[PDB]
Amino acid sequence: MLCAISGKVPRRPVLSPKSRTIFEKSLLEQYVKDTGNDPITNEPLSIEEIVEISAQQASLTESIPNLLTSLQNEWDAIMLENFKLRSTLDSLTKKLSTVMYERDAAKLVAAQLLMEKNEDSKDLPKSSQ
Amino acid sequence: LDSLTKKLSTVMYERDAAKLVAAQLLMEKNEDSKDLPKSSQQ
Amino acid sequence: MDGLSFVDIPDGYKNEIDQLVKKEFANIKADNSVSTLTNALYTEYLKQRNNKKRRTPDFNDDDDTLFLEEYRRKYPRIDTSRYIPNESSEVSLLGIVDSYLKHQEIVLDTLLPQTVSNQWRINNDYIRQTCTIVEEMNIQQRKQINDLEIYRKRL
Amino acid sequence: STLCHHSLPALIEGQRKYYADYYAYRQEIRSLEGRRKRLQAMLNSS
Repeated sequence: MLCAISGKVPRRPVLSPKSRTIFEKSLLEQYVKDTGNDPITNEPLSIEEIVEISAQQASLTESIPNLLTSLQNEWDAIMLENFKLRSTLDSLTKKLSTVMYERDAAKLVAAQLLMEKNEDSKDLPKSSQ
Repeated sequence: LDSLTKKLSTVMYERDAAKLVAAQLLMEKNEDSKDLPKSSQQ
Repeated sequence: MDGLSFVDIPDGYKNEIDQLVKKEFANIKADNSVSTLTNALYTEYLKQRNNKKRRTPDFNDDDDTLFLEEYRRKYPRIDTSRYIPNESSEVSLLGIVDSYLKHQEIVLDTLLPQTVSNQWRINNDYIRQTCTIVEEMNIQQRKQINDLEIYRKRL
Repeated sequence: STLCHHSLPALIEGQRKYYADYYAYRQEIRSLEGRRKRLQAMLNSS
């Protein structure tokens, strides 16, 4: 029901036979020419390998706006989302570094405490003697 | 984005999981001290 | 690595362990021109201005408003033709798309359940493991305490 | 994917947890196993 590249609702969906995943024709045809392989599974795939498989949108009652207001909003919404998405990717990598550092910090505590505990237990076993 | 979120999620979970190792370990280490100290005293 | 979640732990212990982890952290410390204007538009927070002309205009203008007037006619005829083919079908075209949206919605919530079931199923397997070993650790500690006093009472 | 991962890393940690305590128990048994003998040898002198 959606495309597995853009996040569309395809008008001419086509399925690849190497990995069962429906893409919109234009977007899958572009990928194969860029690099001839399936985008998801990274398996060998060509344009002839694809297999082609109706949607209604009710054009608004107030449908000038298509040139001015609607088209403007579309390139606003594309612009401010990807910019905000670039902001999200940058923080995930920073928050990655804080995760791995704190993880390795904990590893050293455990390693330090593994020597501490068993030797404290060992000393109790020796005390009896 | 999502592939990094998997690393983030698996880490944070495993971090606080590994954090509970310390809480346990610290209290047992502590128990070994008073035990031996009170025994070695007498 | 091992820390039993189901079997075991206060907020103070999280605050305690956080400080010990904190102290060990104290120690260690592809597009064309399109992308340039898009990133600049988002960064600056300003959308490029469109043609605010067709809406206002003015009568007895000049050769310039003669064009602007003739624009309003053709688009209003296109408008009135663009409203005719909508009203002909009317609400049938709208409700046919409304039905599609219900098929699209239910599919998502089926996956919400499939994930829900397998997520609870993994946790379900963990639970048994936690209770298996937690007993074995209990067995070990009891035996530990027995020796501890046994060795004393011999001496 | 969390609970999937948590399963795989935990399941290995348990054997290591137990095996440590298992060997920890074995040593404790030895001290128990000898301390008796010294007591047993009190009756020999008598």
